[PDB]
Amino acid sequence: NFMLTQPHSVSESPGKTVTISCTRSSGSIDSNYVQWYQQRPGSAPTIVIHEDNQRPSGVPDRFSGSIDTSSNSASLTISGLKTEDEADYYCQSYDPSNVVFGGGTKLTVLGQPKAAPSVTLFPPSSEELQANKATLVCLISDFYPGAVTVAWKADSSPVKAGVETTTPSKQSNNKYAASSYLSLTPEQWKSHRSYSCQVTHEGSTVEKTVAPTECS
Amino acid sequence: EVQLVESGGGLVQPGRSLRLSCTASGFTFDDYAMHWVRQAPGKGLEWVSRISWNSRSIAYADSVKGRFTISRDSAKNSLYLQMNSLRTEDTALYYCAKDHYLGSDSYGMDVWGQGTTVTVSSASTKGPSVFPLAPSSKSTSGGTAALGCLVKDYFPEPVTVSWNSGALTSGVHTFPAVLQSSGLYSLSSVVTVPSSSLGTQTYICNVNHKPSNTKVDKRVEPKS
Amino acid sequence: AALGVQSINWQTAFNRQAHHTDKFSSQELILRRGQNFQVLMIMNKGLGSNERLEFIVSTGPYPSESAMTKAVFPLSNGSSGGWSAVLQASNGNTLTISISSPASAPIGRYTMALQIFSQGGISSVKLGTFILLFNPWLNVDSVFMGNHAEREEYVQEDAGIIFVGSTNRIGMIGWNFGQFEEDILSICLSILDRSLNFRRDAATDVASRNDPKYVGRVLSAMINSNDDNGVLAGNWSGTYTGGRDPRSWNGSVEILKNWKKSGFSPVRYGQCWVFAGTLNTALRSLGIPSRVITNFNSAHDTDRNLSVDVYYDPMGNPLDKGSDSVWNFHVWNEGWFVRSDLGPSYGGWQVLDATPQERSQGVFQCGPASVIGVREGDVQLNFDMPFIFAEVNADRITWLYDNTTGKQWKNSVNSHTIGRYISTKAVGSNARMDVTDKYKYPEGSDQERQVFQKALGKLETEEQEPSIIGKLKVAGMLAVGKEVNLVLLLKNLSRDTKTVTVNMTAWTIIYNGTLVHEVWKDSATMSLDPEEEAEHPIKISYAQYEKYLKSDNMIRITAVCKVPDESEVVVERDIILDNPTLTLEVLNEARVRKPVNVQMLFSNPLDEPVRDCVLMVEGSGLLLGNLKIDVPTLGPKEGSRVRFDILPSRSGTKQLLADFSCNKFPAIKAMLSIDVAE
Repeated sequence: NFMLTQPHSVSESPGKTVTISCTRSSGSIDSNYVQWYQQRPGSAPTIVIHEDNQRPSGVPDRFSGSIDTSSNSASLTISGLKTEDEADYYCQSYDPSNVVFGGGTKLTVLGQPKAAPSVTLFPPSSEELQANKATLVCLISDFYPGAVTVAWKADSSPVKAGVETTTPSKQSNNKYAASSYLSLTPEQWKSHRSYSCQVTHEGSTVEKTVAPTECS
Repeated sequence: EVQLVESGGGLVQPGRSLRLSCTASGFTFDDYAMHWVRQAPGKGLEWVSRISWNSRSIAYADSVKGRFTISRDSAKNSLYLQMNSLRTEDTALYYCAKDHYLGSDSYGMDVWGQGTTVTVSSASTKGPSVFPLAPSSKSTSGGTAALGCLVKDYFPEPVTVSWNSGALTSGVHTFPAVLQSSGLYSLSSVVTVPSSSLGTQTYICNVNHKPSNTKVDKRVEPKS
Repeated sequence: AALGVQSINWQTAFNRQAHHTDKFSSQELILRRGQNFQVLMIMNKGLGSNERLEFIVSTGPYPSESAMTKAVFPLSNGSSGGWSAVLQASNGNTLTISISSPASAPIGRYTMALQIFSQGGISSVKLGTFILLFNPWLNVDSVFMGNHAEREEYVQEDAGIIFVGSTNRIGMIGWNFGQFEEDILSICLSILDRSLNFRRDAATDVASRNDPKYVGRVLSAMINSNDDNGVLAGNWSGTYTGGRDPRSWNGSVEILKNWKKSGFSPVRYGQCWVFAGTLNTALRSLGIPSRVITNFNSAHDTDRNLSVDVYYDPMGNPLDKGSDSVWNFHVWNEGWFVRSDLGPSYGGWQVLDATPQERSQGVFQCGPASVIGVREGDVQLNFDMPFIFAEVNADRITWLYDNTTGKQWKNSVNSHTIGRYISTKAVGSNARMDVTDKYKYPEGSDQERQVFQKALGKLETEEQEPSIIGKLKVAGMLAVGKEVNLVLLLKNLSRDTKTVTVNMTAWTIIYNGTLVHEVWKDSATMSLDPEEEAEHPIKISYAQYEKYLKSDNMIRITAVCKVPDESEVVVERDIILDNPTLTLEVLNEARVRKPVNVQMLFSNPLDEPVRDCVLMVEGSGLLLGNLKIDVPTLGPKEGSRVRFDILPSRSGTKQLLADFSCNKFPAIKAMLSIDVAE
């Protein structure tokens, strides 16, 4: 088996050209055909490239695909970006049994200024601890493009268990916000020195931290 | 054109069973492998299963082996997914897809159905509990402060949220919900306010959950 | 400074041009054996006088010096024997080096390294890889072909023509061999790595790739999949569920790519010309000059009878036994090499046939069979000569079999019906070159008779003059959608009036004679005076044949005729109905890297709609891969006009091939030669 790794997000301005790559973790990218899908919000995926670089009937010639054996990767390239090309894009291949999808890339067609997220990390409320629960809440707002990664850390420990994160969505001011949560027991809460929410946007990471022993 | 119409999705409790169907038209069904592919809310595409044109080669994602069974019926132009031993992480939109390839054992999905939704939860209807997200004890009195409401553990969707019975709308954002491993939903709503309003202006979120017929108000107060 | 390499310049473009491998779409170094290539190697100093350089080349997973799959060689004065490296000049730290492989080197991908002995020390570095091919430009290579124009046709041409049809109507299809297209050479090399000979004993297999007899044999075996490992799944059933109708392919490229990308899993589905076209790509790509040969009325004799049997019933049905003993056509390949195993007179063209499978006798292909040897009936010589000889020489024995009584009786023996109009594409044009005189002595010659008896050596009872003779003739136009109009002509040759009963049937068939369905039958009784000639009309409507007619467009017509107290006479003819015409037009000059608008034109001739309409187009040097264009359903008698662009990458005369398919016409072909300006 293998995995396909795509960038989390890419942006470009209208009329420009963008490329999204897809890296195969083992075996050659050229061993099996690569497809690309576009998915708009609320829609099923549609195919935009098949057999590495062939364009389905009715996909525009602005869409092309390629394979780069140097980097073991496939790429989708969209020339002449239009606002409607903004979508999630997935690559896909297979070995002789199993189908593999890449993680997906959000393509933003830039139409407002880039804007770094504001981050606030809330510790568990005393009301919730009194109910013998604890939730750390990391709220992220006023960012553009609408793509972020969120990581959690308890002291020296990266944390995924008990984590839920929302996909970014538009605020009433046309920028984006996202939320992340870490559920833990009050004992876990009280037995770490500190917890951090780390937000990465356009390659820059912000960190917010709270501690059971400190006012935040 | 090609049509794939899925059915059989719904709410089901962990441990129990569903059976999905997909009926195809507008191509020669028996020429092509067919697939189930699924997408959890806010997440990527995960392939579930493939059946070959002649039904004689089947493959399953590791995540579903032992539990799910794919089949097809030529005479009915239909594809089926028997889903046993469901777990809340099987929650997802389940797409039926037709394979692109004619006459080779390569795989790609040229046509996708709109999907049937599967939600695995043992939850009954249940009103949320609302917890304050208290604004920072550290906030520039010439800057701004975030405060909020955590709307926890409700079922089913949806919830709506207002601030100060809808008097406060500037700076408000209510997030989309997350479905927890518990099978209950949570969301938050936040408002960014003037740091100097803290401790004089009152902040109450109004949380409406029509399915439980409950409105919950939560006054959110600055901490020390 | 301990001696070491800094860079190596392979001079790829120059070497490929000298080696006649510059056309492959690839950035790799691709060489031909037995011929030198020049590299520049930059060291870190000038050469020290104590020190030593060796090159190491190897091919395959178990390389061996005694097997010629590994070689270790210093800078030297050069060599016939083996691999050699000559230092042509030193300029500072840069070495101009001429490296050569022997004419007997195994073909395939090699690695080269350099081992440096210096200061009582040894280094080693991988320098790179390259591909080594057969060398038909080199007079000491077994594949040497001396004539420039023939070498260009038989190695360097990526567009081809395969003759099809029957002895009554020879047509042709275009075939994109496409050996220079991206990844095709590498996939053809992979055929060798996917053989059972490779899985079982890779060291022997690789070492054997010095011999074009071995490579041609392994290649031919791999094309028609006899397990789950070959390139194409064969299918002569008329039913192509799960796959492509064999007639819808236009070239080897799509097939070989689909094969590779599927994990070397068989592509569905091929018949004999599909295998031959694909095998031809492989052979030309590896440097074995080769061409595609079609035989009309090709006999399938696995019994070494030099005869086949065909069965009819008294009601005029072809029976299943022997219905495919004599293919209307059968396509194979010839490759060009000497036969060290046979001797100087058996060199030149060698039959390689991917089609045959007889698992009981270990046959996964036939050949190489010296055509010279076939023609002289030297059928004891390796390989598969009795089968090949028979394909072009067998007698046809017609039997009646009566299922009610279970009686069988021999009706006629006919010589000279099999092996006709043996055809290949001309050098430099689309004309049909007849090569029957290469496989056979002239019809009813002493030589022919001597050769047949010689070959036979190495491997009631009465004779009638029947009263009635018959002949089926075509009236008017044979085309799918139009009614089929035939006449059975009978003539009485006896001294008295005779009464003849005629039972007639018409079966849709696959071109090999696989029976699909009865679509029409008739009978007639008539009296004919001496010399009287009578006509019985045969009319088969569209509605009658439409449901069972296959992409072959073929129908088998049989009339068994019987006068009291005389042996039956069997009159028969396989007819081919024309597809409706599909036309392509280039609307402006074709030029490299300039869009060229091309127009497809099609008129639906049916009084019903045609749906699921796809136009598929390809052509090496014109399009990358293939275009598939969804065409709107056409109503009855409606016309279609599809515009599309190609974008040529290479100049000269190129070949554009188009397949149009819908629910009622599985594979309508069109082709165009397009002159592409630079």
